[PDB]
Amino acid sequence: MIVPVRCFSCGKVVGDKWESYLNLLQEDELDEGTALSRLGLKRYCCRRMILTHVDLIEKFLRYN
Amino acid sequence: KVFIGRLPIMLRSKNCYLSEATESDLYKLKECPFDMGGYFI
Amino acid sequence: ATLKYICAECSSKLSLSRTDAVRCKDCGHRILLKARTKRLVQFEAR
Amino acid sequence: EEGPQVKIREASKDNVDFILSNVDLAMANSLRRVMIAEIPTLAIDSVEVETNTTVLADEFIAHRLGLIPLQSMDIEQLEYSRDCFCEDHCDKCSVVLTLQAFGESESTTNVYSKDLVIVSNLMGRNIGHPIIQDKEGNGVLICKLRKGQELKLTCVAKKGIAKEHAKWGPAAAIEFEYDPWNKLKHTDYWYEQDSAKEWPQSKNCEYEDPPNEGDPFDYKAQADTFYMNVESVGSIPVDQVVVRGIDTLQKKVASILLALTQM
Ligand SMILES: [Zn+2]
Ligand SMILES: [Zn+2]
Ligand SMILES: [Zn+2]
Repeated sequence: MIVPVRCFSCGKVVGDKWESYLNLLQEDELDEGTALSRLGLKRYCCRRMILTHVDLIEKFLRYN
Repeated sequence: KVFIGRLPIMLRSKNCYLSEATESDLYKLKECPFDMGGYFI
Repeated sequence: ATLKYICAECSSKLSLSRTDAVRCKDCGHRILLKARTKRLVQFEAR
Repeated sequence: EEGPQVKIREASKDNVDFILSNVDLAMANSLRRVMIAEIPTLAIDSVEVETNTTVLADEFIAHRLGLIPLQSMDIEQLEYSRDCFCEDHCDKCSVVLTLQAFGESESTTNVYSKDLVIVSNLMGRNIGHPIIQDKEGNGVLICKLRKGQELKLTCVAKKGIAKEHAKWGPAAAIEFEYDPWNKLKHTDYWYEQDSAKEWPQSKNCEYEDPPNEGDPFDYKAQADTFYMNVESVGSIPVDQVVVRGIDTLQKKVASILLALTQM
């Protein structure tokens, strides 16, 4: 619904990386993988975390 | 004029409110913008 | 000073019951929401 | 200083790569397991929700709170709540944190873990503080509000071990390898045409002499050297994942001597 706080598998915090990831795509124009590696998410477990999140709360917030 | 009845109306048919609505309008109305219609209540 | 009910639609603490109707005060909408206890609810964060 | 030898190769606030040298596999794996499972640490473990008009549910939120890593350098000087003589919690067994948020702006208001206020007396033990590692110092995103929406909570943190729930774990991944060339034949390599063409060389091979094709297998060799790399989430600095790791084992073993004595 939100970025999960950690990688389910290794525990690395990853919930402090969502705004940055999305800034790193739209503002500085990197491809999704270069971006993830810049935030230091280098095992495929953590990468899967950000790369496959879906921010559904951004839809939930349109209701009144 | 002269009433003869009640017709259950299919969601997102031309007759139902949702078919003209925009995305904002669907959120104000509490209807998920991904619902697709085609059934009755 | 209190809560009891809420208006599903026009968002506004109603508070009423029996011989009272089941509608509203400043939208006329027939749908009401019960409103959260004050008894405090605790979660284990697990 | 004879015994198990150390050899750091990299270090960073966040990781420490090293080589243990002159130990058994068992002790090396055991210290791995301890670092993962049994170093004490501090974590939200009770949450009371005064208000939440948020688009998330409470336990969804609560769960997320227990996962925000919270400073834990002084955690020997917090007693386990179950060991303390208080009724429930207090300042000897608990930090209490607060969270209030209201979507004041038109645009969407985020709630981060810096918005966490400690409300209890620390006795100047460095514990409790939300850890923050991003450039903007926001730490973790907990929630999001819309204009009109509110969230008010209290939390109690408590000392805990990842055995009990992983939120209390200080370590993240722990790299761990040995015998990069395969000289010990502890593993037997699957392949289609050639085992060496088809498997990638570990980084740890440079460090260690390739074997020579003649060399008839060495039956006597043992696994004596281990390429580790511990990574910390931040509630405890790193070097300290290791040292309190070594220290936690050493105490487990001693509780065994202590309990022979009591027989
Ligand atoms: Zn991971
Ligand atoms: Zn109303
Ligand atoms: Zn206490």
